[PDB]
Amino acid sequence: GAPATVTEQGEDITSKKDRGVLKIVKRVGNGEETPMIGDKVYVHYKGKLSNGKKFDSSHDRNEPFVFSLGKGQVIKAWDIGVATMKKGEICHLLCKPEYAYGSAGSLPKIPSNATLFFEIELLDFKGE
Repeated sequence: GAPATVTEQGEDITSKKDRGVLKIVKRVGNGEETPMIGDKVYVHYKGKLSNGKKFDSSHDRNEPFVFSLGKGQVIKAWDIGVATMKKGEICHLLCKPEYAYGSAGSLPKIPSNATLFFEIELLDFKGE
């Protein structure tokens, strides 16, 4: 399935090149510009655990997730991954725990030491 495919066929987008965040571009977005640090970014997403459970989805909530890029308001994999996206892009990210919730996990949804899969669509980005 898609998690296996990005595990086996994804590109390492980390600065350390430690394969902690792998990416596949599923739909090419618009132009060449990616957001900048501090931009308000709007995304749709779904997240799955490595046991197949869907732990989160903005689509199911009927509202996007909104955060300021590069500020640690989301897991490290999202700060790094969304920073690579163009407006309108859809990507898959495969995130080792060191770029996600680590040994702590995040109750009730996410166990300790969890590798996570996301599908993310960058809807918009704007400076404030």
